Amino acid sequence: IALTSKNLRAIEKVCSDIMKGAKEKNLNVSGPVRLPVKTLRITTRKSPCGEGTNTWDRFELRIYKRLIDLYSQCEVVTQMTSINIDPVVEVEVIITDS
Amino acid sequence: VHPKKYGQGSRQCRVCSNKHAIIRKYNINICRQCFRERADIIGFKKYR
Amino acid sequence: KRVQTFGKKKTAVAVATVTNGKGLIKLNGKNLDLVEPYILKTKVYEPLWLIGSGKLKNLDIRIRVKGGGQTSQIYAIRQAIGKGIISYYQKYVDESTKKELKDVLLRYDRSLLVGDTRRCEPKKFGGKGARARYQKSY
Amino acid sequence: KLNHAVFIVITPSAIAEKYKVNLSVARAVINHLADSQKLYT
Amino acid sequence: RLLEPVPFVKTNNCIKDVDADLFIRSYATHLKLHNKITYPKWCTFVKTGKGRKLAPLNEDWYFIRASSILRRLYLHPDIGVGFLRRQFSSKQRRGVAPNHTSLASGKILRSILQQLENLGYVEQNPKKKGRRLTTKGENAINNFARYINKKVYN
Amino acid sequence: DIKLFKKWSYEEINIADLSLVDCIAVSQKACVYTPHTAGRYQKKRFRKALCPIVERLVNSMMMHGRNNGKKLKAIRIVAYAFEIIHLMTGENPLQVFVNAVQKGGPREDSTRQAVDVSPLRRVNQAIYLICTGARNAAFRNIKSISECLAEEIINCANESSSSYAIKKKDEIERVAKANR
Amino acid sequence: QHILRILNTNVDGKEKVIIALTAIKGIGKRMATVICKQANVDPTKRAGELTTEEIDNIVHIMSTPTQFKIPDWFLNRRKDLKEGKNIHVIANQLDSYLREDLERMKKIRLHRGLRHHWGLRVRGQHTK
RNA sequence: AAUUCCGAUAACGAACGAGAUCUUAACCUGCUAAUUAGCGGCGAGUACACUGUACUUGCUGCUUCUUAGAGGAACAUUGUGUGUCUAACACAAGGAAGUUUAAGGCAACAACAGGUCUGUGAUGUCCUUAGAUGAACUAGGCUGCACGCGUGCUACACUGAUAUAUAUAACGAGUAAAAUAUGCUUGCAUACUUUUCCUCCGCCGAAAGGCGUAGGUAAUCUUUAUCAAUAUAUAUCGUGAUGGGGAUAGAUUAUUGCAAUUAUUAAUCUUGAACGAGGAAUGCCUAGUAAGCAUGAUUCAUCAGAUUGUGCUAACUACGUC
Repeated sequence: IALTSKNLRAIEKVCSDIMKGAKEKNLNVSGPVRLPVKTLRITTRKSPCGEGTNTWDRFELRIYKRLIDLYSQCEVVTQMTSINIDPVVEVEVIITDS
Repeated sequence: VHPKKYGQGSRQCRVCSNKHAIIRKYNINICRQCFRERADIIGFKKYR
Repeated sequence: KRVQTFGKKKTAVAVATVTNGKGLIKLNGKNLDLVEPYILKTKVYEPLWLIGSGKLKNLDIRIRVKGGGQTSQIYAIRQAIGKGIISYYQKYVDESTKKELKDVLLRYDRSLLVGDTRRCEPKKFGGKGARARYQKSY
Repeated sequence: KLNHAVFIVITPSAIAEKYKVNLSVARAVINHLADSQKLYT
Repeated sequence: RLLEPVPFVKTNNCIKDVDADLFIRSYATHLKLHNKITYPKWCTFVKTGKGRKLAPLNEDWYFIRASSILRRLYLHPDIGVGFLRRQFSSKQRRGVAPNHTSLASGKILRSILQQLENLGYVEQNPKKKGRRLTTKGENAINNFARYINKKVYN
Repeated sequence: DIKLFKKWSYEEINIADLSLVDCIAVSQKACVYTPHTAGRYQKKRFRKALCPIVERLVNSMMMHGRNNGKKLKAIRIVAYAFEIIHLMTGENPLQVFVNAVQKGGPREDSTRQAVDVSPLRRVNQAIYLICTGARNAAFRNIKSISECLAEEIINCANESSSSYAIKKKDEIERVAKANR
Repeated sequence: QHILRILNTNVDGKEKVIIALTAIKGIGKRMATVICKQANVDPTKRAGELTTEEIDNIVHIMSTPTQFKIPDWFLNRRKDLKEGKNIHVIANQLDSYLREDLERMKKIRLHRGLRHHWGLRVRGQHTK
């Protein structure tokens, strides 16, 4: 499965739980693939109006993507994943024969 | 009526209906002052 | 056999591959001289002149340079050759000989061994520069 | 103001100084004599 | 000048083993001498790109452009016209307004590419998307590169 | 063994006011084949001493408005300037530079009563005076910069009124002597 | 030899021929350069080595240059809106035509003509 | 650096602030990991040598480098000086790093009748409400100009312009309207296609630009082992308001839009002003900074000389004083 989130710690918890879950059952996972972090950055003027000094603040929305390819029956791995997630982690299907 | 589907009068803030100061980056469609009230719960946190 | 290492000055990175060979040195697909500025050319030849021509005659060297501008690449290459020669002698040739070689390079300059870590100070609002400001007036 | 013309150290300035010539004409003299800046003969 | 003492072993087996300019000038001169590729006549009245904002003012430039393009093709084996336009781009003083780089004129580029292709030097394919270098050209470029390397060296 | 541009030997010097030799510091670990070494020179006050005297000359020469950051052209101009020096007069250029610094620096100056000039400062001032003299000469003036820089170095090495640097030093030294 | 005066002054003569040619009209330089190549007076020489025949050829090329290979788009003073169609019209005749066009504008009337008659720039400088 | 500590001390004890915390950037784990990243392994050619090197299609251990998780690493460590020799500083060494490693972010108490009701369906009162200060449509105008003041841009040339060549960057950013057929009559109405964002690529176009297509909802395609300009090299001028300077104007064909005239923007030819380094004054700045050079993003139907990011080219001068 492919895991996309805006909570690092939540993704990490999901990563460990599916890793343990799979390793019981001898399943073939290709070790946690961490994708380059994308940040959505917004550069915002402070003050709703002009007056006072020009003062800016720089906002960052950092999104985490992580990837695991897996060879098994879908249903058990998705069921293990789906119940174990917190909803802040968005789960997407990926599957292989080897 | 005679609206246009382009240019300044075509669009307005999703929250407050101001025509000015709208963030269309990432298709947010919110004015920046309104955006400051919402900026933590949306996820656009400050850091550096 | 083969060792691989790097050099890093500013945003440049230069990977050095030091293999068993004959004294052939390339930079991407292209021979070592073909890097352009004559002044900075001498800087990249500099480790060869500190170590004489015999040591490279047993070894072929391949280099891959990515990123950074002109000055940055030259230093990264110079650094990578340094790091390459010394690391190869630690895995393959002899630690005492390597220590002697390292001493020669260190005695000349530490910049060859370890890159300068200077990098940009971010731009901050209120002026075009990193610290520089718009002109104030009364 | 120019007062240098067509007819009668190998730097262009030296030639211009010695013979009172414009620098393109100084260059022309250099080329004739021999038979941006770079190594000398 | 061109020769200097060397502290490592040169290979002389490819265009990648010889400096761009000497190879380019000689190949351009050879190409014009042979007369394989035309001037063509209309090409003298136009500029290389808008960053020039002037006549090209150097006579033999078309052969040079072809020569550089051919070298770029060995360097990067799959490219199209846009790559050339971007390559030969330079800065344009916009008068009072700031500089920007501005792309090279695409007809002259398109014509050179087409003439080379007609003469078996370069090849439009779907297996690799744009123009690549092709076999008569590859052999010729390699051999001419050797011929020059030896002739220059000693 | 090592040589500047493969051209200039750098194994020989004169002793100057003794202070200046210690400051300029031409010695094996300060030797390099070419100008352009960008090591940390603003670490502490004294650190400028360890910065090679040729390196210092190139950095100073590069300085002024439109010409800033164009360091390789400035280096090219010094290399050509030494080559010009070698032909124009009978000495090794490295030696000619040592002579120019030994003559060139002003030794006394006034802020409020003249006071003595520190030797590191004296070296910097001399390098600045030589380069500023070259710049004053260069602008709109037909003769090329490599030659103009070469003329300042030889004239300063000689000691002459055909050097700005000596003239400026004379001006500084006289005002200080007069004031005090 | 040197120090020539043609239709207008051209005293250039230690100076290169092409820049000497610019000194009339075609100070935009491309027009002068194409005319020089088409005339086939050679750019290499100084202007004191011009032949009189070569100068006459330049006048011949300059006169209606559609008939050589010089492109129609490249040519100045094109459509010149009328029943006819025109070419670049040179020197005092060019000034006379420009003056003529301004005279026509004053009679015609629209804002650019009116601003021009008044003494005020075409696009505005923002005089505030 | 600091009502930071020490020390003295009719106070002792506290608390907030500050440090600290947090985000980057700086170095090491031959541990943690391999996809849409690399590296090899290995088939296969094309090219040259010569008992390998360069270049392309097909299959597929390694993880140094690409990425990113966890974790380590500096505390002034050691040595030497100065210091009530107390808090501590100074120098040298070691060290990836020694100004709390560099940069940010965060912002006490109490204020200012500072700014904002032209951001808000946050909002009082007062005004107004069909010859409206609501909603809405057409023009005009915010840019006009004897003239005064700001911030920027572009210059005054030869360490340069002009023209060819060569090298090489980082952050990024990207999807109820269009078009074909039918019914009525090119107008209107309905269906169907697949339409609006990035454009590779192939053709056509001097150029702008066009047409045809292809992949991309993105570490995958635009595009990145290379997208910039200053670089640098070779030529051409040759110091002369000059080929510097590009204001100004004149003529064009394009492109966006319902609408381009007060020239939206674009190219093309022609047109060739002031300006010779700036008075009195006054601004910014201490190391990858200053300066110079670009460029991404924001607005955007169309419009960067703006702002905000990001890099490359890498100086001067200290390293202090009231």
